[PDB]
Amino acid sequence: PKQIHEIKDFLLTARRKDARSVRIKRTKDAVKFKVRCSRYLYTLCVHDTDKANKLKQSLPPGLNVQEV
Amino acid sequence: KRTKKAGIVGKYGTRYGASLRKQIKKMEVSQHSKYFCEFCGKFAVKRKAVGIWGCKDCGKVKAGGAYTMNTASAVTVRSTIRRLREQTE
Amino acid sequence: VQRLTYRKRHSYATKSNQTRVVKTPGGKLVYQYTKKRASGPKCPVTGKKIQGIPHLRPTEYKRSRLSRNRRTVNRPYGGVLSGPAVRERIIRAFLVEEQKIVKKVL
Amino acid sequence: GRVIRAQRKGAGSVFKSHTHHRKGPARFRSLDFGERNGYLKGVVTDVIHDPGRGAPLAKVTFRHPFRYKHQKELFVAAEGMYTGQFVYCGRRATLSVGNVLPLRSVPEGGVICNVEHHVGDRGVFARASGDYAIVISHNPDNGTSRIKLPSGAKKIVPSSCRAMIGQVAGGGRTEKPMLKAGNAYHKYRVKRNSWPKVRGVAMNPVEHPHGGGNHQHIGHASTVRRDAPPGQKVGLIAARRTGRL
Amino acid sequence: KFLKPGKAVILLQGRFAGRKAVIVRVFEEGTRDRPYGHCLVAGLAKYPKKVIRKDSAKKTAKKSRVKCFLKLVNFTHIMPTRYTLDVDFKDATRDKKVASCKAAKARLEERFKTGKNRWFFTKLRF
RNA sequence: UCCGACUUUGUGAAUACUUAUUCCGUGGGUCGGAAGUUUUGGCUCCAAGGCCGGCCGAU
RNA sequence: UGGCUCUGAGGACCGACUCAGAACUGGUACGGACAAGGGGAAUCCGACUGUUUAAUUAAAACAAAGCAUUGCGAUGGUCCUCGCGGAUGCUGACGCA
RNA sequence: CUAAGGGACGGGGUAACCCCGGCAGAUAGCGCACGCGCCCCGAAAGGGAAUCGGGUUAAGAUUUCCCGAGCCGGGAUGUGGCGGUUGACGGCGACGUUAGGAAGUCCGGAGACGCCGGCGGGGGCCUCGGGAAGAGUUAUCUUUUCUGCUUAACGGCCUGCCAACCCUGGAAACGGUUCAGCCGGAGGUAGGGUCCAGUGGCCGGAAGAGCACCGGGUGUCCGGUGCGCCCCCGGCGGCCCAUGAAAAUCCGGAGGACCGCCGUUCACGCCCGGUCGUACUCAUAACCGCAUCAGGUCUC
Ligand SMILES: [K+]
Ligand SMILES: [K+]
Ligand SMILES: [K+]
Ligand SMILES: [K+]
Ligand SMILES: [K+]
Ligand SMILES: [K+]
Ligand SMILES: [K+]
Ligand SMILES: [K+]
Ligand SMILES: [K+]
Ligand SMILES: [K+]
Ligand SMILES: [K+]
Ligand SMILES: [Mg+2]
Ligand SMILES: [Mg+2]
Ligand SMILES: [Mg+2]
Ligand SMILES: [Mg+2]
Ligand SMILES: [Mg+2]
Ligand SMILES: [Mg+2]
Ligand SMILES: [Mg+2]
Ligand SMILES: [Mg+2]
Ligand SMILES: [Mg+2]
Ligand SMILES: [Mg+2]
Ligand SMILES: [Mg+2]
Ligand SMILES: [Mg+2]
Ligand SMILES: [Mg+2]
Ligand SMILES: [Mg+2]
Ligand SMILES: [Mg+2]
Ligand SMILES: [Mg+2]
Ligand SMILES: [Mg+2]
Ligand SMILES: [Mg+2]
Ligand SMILES: [Mg+2]
Ligand SMILES: [Mg+2]
Ligand SMILES: [Mg+2]
Repeated sequence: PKQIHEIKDFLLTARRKDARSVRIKRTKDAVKFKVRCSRYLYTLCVHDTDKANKLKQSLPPGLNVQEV
Repeated sequence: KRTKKAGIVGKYGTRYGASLRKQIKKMEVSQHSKYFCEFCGKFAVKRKAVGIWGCKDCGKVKAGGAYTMNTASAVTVRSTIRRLREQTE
Repeated sequence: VQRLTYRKRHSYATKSNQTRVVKTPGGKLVYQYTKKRASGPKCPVTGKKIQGIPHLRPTEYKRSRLSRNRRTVNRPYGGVLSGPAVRERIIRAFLVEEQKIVKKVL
Repeated sequence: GRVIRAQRKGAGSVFKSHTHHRKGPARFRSLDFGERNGYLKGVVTDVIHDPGRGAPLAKVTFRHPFRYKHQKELFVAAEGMYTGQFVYCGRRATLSVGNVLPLRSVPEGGVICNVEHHVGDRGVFARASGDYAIVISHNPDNGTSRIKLPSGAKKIVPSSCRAMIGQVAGGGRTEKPMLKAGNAYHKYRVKRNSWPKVRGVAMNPVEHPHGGGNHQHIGHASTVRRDAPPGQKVGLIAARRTGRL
Repeated sequence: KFLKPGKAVILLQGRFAGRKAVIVRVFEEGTRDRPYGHCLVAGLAKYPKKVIRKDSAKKTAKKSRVKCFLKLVNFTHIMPTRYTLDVDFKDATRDKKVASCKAAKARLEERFKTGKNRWFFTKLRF
């Protein structure tokens, strides 16, 4: 497993062809976005409520999205 | 202190006879002594094995006597070899 | 106090069977098998450690398993000779070569 | 009777030498053109211990005369040799301790070790620690040389035989009392299966000619013919005299 | 007094250890950034290769090429030689540095073709 | 196991020879005759060059 | 030599054990179970540590360090093998037997 | 894979069975015509490609099944990046950065090593306290007694022990320093740095798991201490007429023949992974002692 820091790098990874699904995990602190790729699971931590929503709406329409 | 005559040989206790302990004393002392290194100029040469004498700091290793760095005949042989070499010329 | 068992069929405390105790998220203690301590690269003329390279088992240095910066040092005789050894060889190579010319002239 | 212990050693079953941790044969480099006509320089890289051998060995590296290769040698170290020292082998090598020379190049009185008996033997004489041979005289007609061996015997050798200058390192080893059966046990543990010796008088007659009796006694002369069969040849063999003079 | 511009040295440490270089400027006392004495040198990162008659014309043009590096070196990391190479160099950014390297490459390639300074272009063997 | 005879066992001078036989060494790497590298614990190979694939360099 | 109530000393950037001292007190009991040398004066033998007759002998027997003697310079000594060959020997008298 | 060792082609011996492996015999082949050229077997305790946590059965899995998360080896193939001063930059330097030519030939290291004694470090365990959850005792006392309060391989960043190394500088009125040592003009003390290892810290994995409670919900927290015990590591000292394996395998280096739209040990991406063992006992009843035998039988 690997962590992603900036939002844009998560955007390109979720747009990868080998990306299969995105899991959204809600914690009491932040919101974790996990995209399952071929070799690694990439996790990005969003500490902002609206940035989580903007990320949710701006995801690629072709990728599956799951709520955890 | 701690002993009047035994010295290093007191590790053997009362065993083996007084004459044998006195015999081994000189070689026990000499083989555990620190010798002068002609290459670097320090008293850092220690016996690594019988005949092998290595300096701690400069790292030179030298073939010498069994229980002393230079045997008496080694000095005599070197002088004979040196005199033969010069007189050969 | 949660005594432990070996996890494979090796029953003898050999150097290749060394274990460590770890706590799992299951709240218990299990054995994990470790790797034997390995020397790193060594210098042949000084005997000292070669700086800049990790101490691994020989097959952990394999190219597919280790990055190139970790494997090498950027200097002639990089992972083979230390810096002091390389300096001495350069100076010896040049100074003896000058003596060869002086022998030729004289 | 049964086969005596002296006979059983020739089968070499449990009496073979212990050589598992030995560093290799110690001997000169094979005689070649460069040594026969000039000199060749090698450098001493290590002075090491050989199990079962009192004398230290010297690791020496040469450059191969015609191949692009290193040539690593290992012979008995003369006293005074050291790591990083240049040694020279051959007809034109200087008379210095640690150098290997033909006997023709060593004047009368020189101290030598690892002396060849045949030209190209790589060293046969005076190899144990602290031992050496002395050059006595030279014969230019026959091309032979006279040397004195450590046992005192004179020997005639070809003048082309090679020897190292100096005496063998590690001398004085046997002046130290062993003091313990255990020290003797460790000495012979790396040599052979020979150390704890049982006296023949302490045996039964089936096992030894000295065995038996209601007292421990040989019962016949311990001096024995040179031509006695094995099993019979025990005690003092072909002795010209006995006792302490 | 033998560490002057135009004098040839040998680098003893670093990435360019064992390479031959020429001094360009000497800061004998040292700057404020570098208290120790040091000099700017121009050295050979890649020596011109062995050029022989049997070779074809295109190939010998490729073997005559050199690469040059610029480096500030402590005096203690330099082996000063007795040789001298003068090519009138008289010398910050990653673009100014590489451009200045290319100028010295042209001058040093031209000196090598002249046939002089055979020691300077013939590597060291250790 | 020592010792003698025969066999292996030949050749030529008034004891010599060498090819049988025997032993030793080498990755069978400079043998016979003639002609004309001591340096400091560094590197050293697959020829530069010259002259007509060829010769010298490397008798 | 117990119990109890204290006292002093020894530190780090609030702490841990140890060691000394005192008073009081019990049917003189206190290393309260457990755990845990009997000592001395001599004679014989073997120096000592080690070893041994598995299943009647552990010893004064064997070994041992030390001392001494013998053979042997490799075309050798000692020994094995029907034979060819082999052990010592990756050895060379400060060595092997 | 090799160890002690065993077998064995040719050759030698032998009536044959069979006994001999260094006695050297055109050695039976390897790279790119050209070049080079000094058999096998033998260890489920030696060496060694790569896995973790949680769950699951009447019986398995102390790593094989399920869930999730990785890794190794091999093979094809792109997309992006990287280099052309043809074969990258930075640093005085130790050295750093995911990339960043190359053939025959040659060189080094790791693998890779004894016993004993202190000292230091890390992990686990034990132990003292605080908080919260539940349980025990409760004539009296007891802010009390008990239980639990967890965090894997793998990846990134930080840290950086004890040694080792680098730069400046130049020491007697000698200093630095360990439990012990010991160290210094062959450059100390000091100042500033590089590297090394970790079973160290934080984040990802990962709370969604597991556990404990209450009926879906709550919680899974904060400290202290040590000649403590077990394992591992580090670094010194001692000892030897004792000096305490080898090979497979892997990495690095010297050289630079040869070569340009071709190179690329980089990232991401695609495919594949054979055979045999695996239950159970391991002992006062699963083994041997004629037995369900007070014996014997190697370990954590
Ligand atoms: K590195
Ligand atoms: K018999
Ligand atoms: K024995
Ligand atoms: K005896
Ligand atoms: K008798
Ligand atoms: K023999
Ligand atoms: K195995
Ligand atoms: K081992
Ligand atoms: K692992
Ligand atoms: K199983
Ligand atoms: K039983
Ligand atoms: Mg008897
Ligand atoms: Mg008899
Ligand atoms: Mg009496
Ligand atoms: Mg006794
Ligand atoms: Mg006893
Ligand atoms: Mg017994
Ligand atoms: Mg009995
Ligand atoms: Mg009895
Ligand atoms: Mg006596
Ligand atoms: Mg094999
Ligand atoms: Mg073998
Ligand atoms: Mg046969
Ligand atoms: Mg096998
Ligand atoms: Mg194993
Ligand atoms: Mg089971
Ligand atoms: Mg001790
Ligand atoms: Mg400092
Ligand atoms: Mg986490
Ligand atoms: Mg939960
Ligand atoms: Mg234990
Ligand atoms: Mg290179």
